[PDB]
Amino acid sequence: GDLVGVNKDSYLILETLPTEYDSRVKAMEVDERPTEQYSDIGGLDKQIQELVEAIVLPMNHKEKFENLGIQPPKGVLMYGPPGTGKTLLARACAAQTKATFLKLAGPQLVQMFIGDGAKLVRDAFALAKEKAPSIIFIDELDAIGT
Amino acid sequence: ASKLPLVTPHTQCRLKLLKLERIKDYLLMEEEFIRNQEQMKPLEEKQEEERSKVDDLRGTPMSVGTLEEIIDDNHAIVSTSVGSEHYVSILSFVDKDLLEPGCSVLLNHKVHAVIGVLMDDTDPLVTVMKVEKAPQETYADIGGLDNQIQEIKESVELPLTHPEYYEEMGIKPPKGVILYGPPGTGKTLLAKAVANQTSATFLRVVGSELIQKYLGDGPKLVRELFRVAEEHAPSIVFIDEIDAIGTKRYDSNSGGEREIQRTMLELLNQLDGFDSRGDVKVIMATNRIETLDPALIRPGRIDRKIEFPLPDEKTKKRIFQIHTSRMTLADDVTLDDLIMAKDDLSGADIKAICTEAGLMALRERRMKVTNEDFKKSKENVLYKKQEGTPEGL
Amino acid sequence: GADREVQRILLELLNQMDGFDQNVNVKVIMATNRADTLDPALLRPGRLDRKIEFPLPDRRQKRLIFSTIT
Amino acid sequence: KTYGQSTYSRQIKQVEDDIQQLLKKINELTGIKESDTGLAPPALWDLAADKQTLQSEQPLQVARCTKIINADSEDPKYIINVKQFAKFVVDLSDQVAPTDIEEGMRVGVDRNKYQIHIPLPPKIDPTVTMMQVEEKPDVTYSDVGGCKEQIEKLREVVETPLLHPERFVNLGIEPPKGVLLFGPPGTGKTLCARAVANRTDACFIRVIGSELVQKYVGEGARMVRELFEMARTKKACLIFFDEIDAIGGARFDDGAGGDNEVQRTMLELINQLDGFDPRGNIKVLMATNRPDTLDPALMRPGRLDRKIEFSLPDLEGRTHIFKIHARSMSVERDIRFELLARLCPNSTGAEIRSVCTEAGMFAIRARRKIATEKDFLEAVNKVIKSYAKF
Amino acid sequence: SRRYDSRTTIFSPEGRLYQVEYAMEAIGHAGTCLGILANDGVLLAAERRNIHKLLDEVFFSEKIYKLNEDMACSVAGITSDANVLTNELRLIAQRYLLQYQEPIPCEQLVTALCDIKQAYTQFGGKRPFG
Amino acid sequence: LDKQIKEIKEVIELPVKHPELFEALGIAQPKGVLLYGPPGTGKTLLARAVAHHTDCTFIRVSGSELVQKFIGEGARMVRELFVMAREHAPSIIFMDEIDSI
Ligand SMILES: Nc1ncnc2c1ncn2[C@@H]1O[C@H](COP(=O)(O)OP(=O)(O)OP(=O)(O)O)[C@@H](O)[C@H]1O
Ligand SMILES: Nc1ncnc2c1ncn2[C@@H]1O[C@H](COP(=O)(O)OP(=O)(O)OP(=O)(O)O)[C@@H](O)[C@H]1O
Ligand SMILES: Nc1ncnc2c1ncn2[C@@H]1O[C@H](COP(=O)(O)OP(=O)(O)OP(=O)(O)O)[C@@H](O)[C@H]1O
Ligand SMILES: [Mg+2]
Ligand SMILES: [Mg+2]
Ligand SMILES: [Mg+2]
Repeated sequence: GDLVGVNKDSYLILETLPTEYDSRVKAMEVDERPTEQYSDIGGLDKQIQELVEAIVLPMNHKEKFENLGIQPPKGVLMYGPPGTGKTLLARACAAQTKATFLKLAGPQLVQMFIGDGAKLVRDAFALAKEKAPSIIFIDELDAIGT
Repeated sequence: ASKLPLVTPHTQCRLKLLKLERIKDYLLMEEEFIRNQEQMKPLEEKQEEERSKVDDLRGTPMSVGTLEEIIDDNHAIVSTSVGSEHYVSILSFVDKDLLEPGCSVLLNHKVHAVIGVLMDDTDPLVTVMKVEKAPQETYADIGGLDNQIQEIKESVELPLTHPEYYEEMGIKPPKGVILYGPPGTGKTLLAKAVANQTSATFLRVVGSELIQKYLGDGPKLVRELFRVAEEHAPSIVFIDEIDAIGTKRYDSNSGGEREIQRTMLELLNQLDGFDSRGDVKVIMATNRIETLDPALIRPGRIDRKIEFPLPDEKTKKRIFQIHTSRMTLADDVTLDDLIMAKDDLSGADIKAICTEAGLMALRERRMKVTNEDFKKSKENVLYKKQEGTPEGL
Repeated sequence: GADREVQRILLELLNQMDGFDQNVNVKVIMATNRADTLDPALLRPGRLDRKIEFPLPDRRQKRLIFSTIT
Repeated sequence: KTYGQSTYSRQIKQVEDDIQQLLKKINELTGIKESDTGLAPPALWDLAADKQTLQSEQPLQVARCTKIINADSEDPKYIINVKQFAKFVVDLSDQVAPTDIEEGMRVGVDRNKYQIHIPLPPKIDPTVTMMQVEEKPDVTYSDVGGCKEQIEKLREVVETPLLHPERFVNLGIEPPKGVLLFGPPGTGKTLCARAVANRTDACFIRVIGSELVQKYVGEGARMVRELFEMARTKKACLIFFDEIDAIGGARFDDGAGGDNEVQRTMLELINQLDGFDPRGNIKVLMATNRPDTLDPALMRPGRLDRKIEFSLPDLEGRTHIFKIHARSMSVERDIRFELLARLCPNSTGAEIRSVCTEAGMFAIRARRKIATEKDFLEAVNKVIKSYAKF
Repeated sequence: SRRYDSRTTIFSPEGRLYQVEYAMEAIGHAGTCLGILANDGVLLAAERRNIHKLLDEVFFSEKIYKLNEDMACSVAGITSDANVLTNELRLIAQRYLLQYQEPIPCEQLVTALCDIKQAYTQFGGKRPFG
Repeated sequence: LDKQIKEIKEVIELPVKHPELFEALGIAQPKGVLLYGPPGTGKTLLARAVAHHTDCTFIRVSGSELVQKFIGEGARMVRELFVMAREHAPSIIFMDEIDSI
């Protein structure tokens, strides 16, 4: 399954190439690194504590979890009436963490052809795995999670 | 032929005579010059061999591609049959007024430069929708409408026939007309008559044909119906039986009601929206106008609203004569006796009466229709009433 | 386009099955759990003509199946 | 003959006929026969017979469209995907600088060594590229009568922040980026939209809600994404969603799936308007008749910050509308437009325009060339009263 | 509860009582009943809709009911509803006889029953007698 | 099938056997008829009987057959059907399963 450049006529392998990901999956990555401090979110202290302690803390202080012998939480879902500060907290987490961030949207994964959506999902997770510790944010989850 | 735009008063005037006399003088000069120069030297050989150079430039095996995008600098992206796309040069002998995305271009075999464009089929939906000359008949058959005929003419015919009247006052013609009346009064008949008597591409669509089974196809059908109505110069789009697609638009509904509402919204936008509608006239007919959408029949959308009443006393005689014209009758027919009853009879009912009378005469083998035959046919036709007697009265 | 190609396959199958001279011992057997969904062209005579049903065993068939399996 | 249209009518007709005949004679003498191969006129087989087609086929080679996928190392090494042909690892040409080529853009490549020669514009759906306005309407704010506060709010949402940006940065204000227009039919929502399109010195993209509804799953969302990417390409660009209620219906998923695809299109629109990524310099209008059916997420501030209400005009606004619509008409010197505005009870600008047109047509019917106050009164009686049931 | 109410006694947009219209359409299918008035008598002829080899013959008739010493009636529609109305007819006729000691005139008996039916179509929220 | 026989007589046989009553009444002759009912109820038999009794060719076609593979095969078949029916002066076309098309 690797990707290799070969001679046009001799068909001899000459160079091993970087993996290939869909253009959409590549666009899913964050390069501008938003700038929103936790202080810019008011009214949410328990929720911010939960999100940071579930996402950021395992990446930095993995020693605490390894010593206590407990696996870190797997996944955080944010729900509430519109305008309650969910995408804002996601942006704040992306700004404050320096690990790879993969922004994603629910409707972004629904595709015309059959199998393309699953292909996109698995490619996105593959890219996240390749690029060190990473965070995947799936906004508008209700588009596909019905 | 790309002649000067007079744009003088545009009404018969001395300034418009002078600008027009000048054009004629210049054209006379050009004609005399070309004639004399042709006599002096034919120049036919010079005109030829330029075509030979062109044919040399465009090789023998010209390939048919599909233009995808014009970079607007005599360059283009053209897709070959296999599916590949090339960035080529639009040569100077190709009529660029024909180039548009999706056109069938002729490509050079080796260099793939655009060297021509091919004509394309003429049936997006035109053959399916256009009615040609209405088979029914001309204005002669319609009897007893008169004022409605005049209103329809003032709406659709007069703007194309005498536009100076409108241009003088500066008013644009009324936008559209909606024909409403009880079932069987002549809405479709008048529409067909104007279609056959007019000089513009006439398109007919029944509202039930806009209820498609796949999401978005109703909106796409209306969009394309109005798309091939500006492509065909003056046109008249007659959406018969609008009541199927247009309705009070109650939000609390589920199923295909939402899709019908979306189709209606697209039709609304086409009738009056951000873009100018060009030169297209809309006619609509509906047995049931009270259930339509105020947004659908608001003034700016539909200006004129024509009422079609049931024939009363003499229109009935006229329809009877018209439908019995090509039918031999015995000299005992009391057509007045037939019509005298106040039976709310409709023109369609009269036509059915005549046809059934003829049919039963044929069944009995007779050579002429009789008054008793007409009476029995009328009784049979009026047998289709139903409903409850005491209820409602 | 996908459905069009599938319909092309079906039409070619029908054409081939009708293109028999009744002098070649080439027989076609076809098993389908959903015989209602089939296009009637297949059941048209000259094409598939023998419809054999394989119903759930009754008492006697159940007895015979039990005996032959045990 | 006719009743007499003008003393010069016969002369005009004769001169027009002579012009047509002379044009026919010139065409016949010069040839210019139609060609089925799409050849321009011989007078415009110009540089095409030779002298630029030759010098365009000789030096100008043929490049092939490809899409860059990856750039390897600092040293230029590009992976490209020639459509339906192959994929290569290719180098640049001496003419194109490395900064010009980025990941994901379309590049033309020569047929021999497959090296990049020219970047190309991004591929865009025809159905989304045709939404751009190109040619703007001729309407102006002066043609909208009876709406002063509404137009002021609409301007300060869509016009002033673009025209005088420093005025808001100086005071540290982030002006609203979206507005919703709602009211009874015929009040002037699309008219104000046309005025905004005309006045704006920026991209204006017109989107009709029914267009986003598509047969195949995941198509409205793709169109919305492409539209917003095209908008971001521009320095500042206005998007106008007319009849947004077509796809903005409230989320009501329950039991059997209902309008799930349209809801997904709506969700993508919401995400683009406000989401993780920062929306560009994109100001958004929306006009609708039933604001109730819109979803809370779409009607939330940050997506539709301002909600302008359009209502039937007052007596003064009706007078102004009457004047506006009678401006380009052949009318008498003194017509009491105030009297007409009073005589028409609560009614819309569409009704007033219909009244003006019907007065003109009553004149044309009576074979007059000047609409009279009596004609206007008859038009009012016909439109406002007789059609009062509609 | 408003949600489950059928609203059986309201007017339609075109001023029609749909429940009465449907009920009449129900009678349109029942067995045929025929009545002829002669100079020296009256008669009723009814299609005996029930016909089966196993049905027994009980009572003096299946659709012809005696209301008085000088009256009778036939019914077409819901059989159970007919039994309710025939009983009411017998009660009305005997109440008149008790009051006046004279048999009820036929027109008055019909009016009394029709008054009961009219009330059902106006108020009560109940279905009409089909 | 006697009722249908009488009806089809009046409908089809009259125009062909006696094409003068229609001319002298002015009522145009029917261009054809439609038959419908449950599957296998005598439609094709009745069509054959009418064709035999009016002494005309009995060209037959089916909608399923008209639904063919080659692009334009159906149009070509219809055109050939009508041209050959015209060639055979007295003719009766019996498109069988027209519902499909
Ligand atoms: N608790 C909060 N403190 C500060 N700002 C807030 C808060 N909640 C919302 N906001 C403001 O809301 C605006 C938009 O909110 P955002 O879109 O992030 O919310 P959301 O909960 O993700 O929305 P939705 O449910 O509509 O997707 C941001 O400008 C943010 O400033
Ligand atoms: N005034 C009339 N003169 C002549 N024929 C008439 C007249 N009114 C009705 N008809 C006959 O009625 C027949 C039915 O078609 P018509 O156009 O009249 O229907 P319509 O009024 O549009 O009805 P619907 O509302 O059901 O569409 C026509 O063939 C025409 O022959
Ligand atoms: N205030 C106004 N001044 C001038 N003309 C007006 C005014 N309001 C409406 N009109 C007229 O109404 C016509 C109808 O377009 P308008 O923009 O009013 O529709 P709308 O309110 O958007 O309708 P819809 O509810 O059907 O989408 C416009 O062409 C304009 O001529
Ligand atoms: Mg959010
Ligand atoms: Mg009609
Ligand atoms: Mg509008």
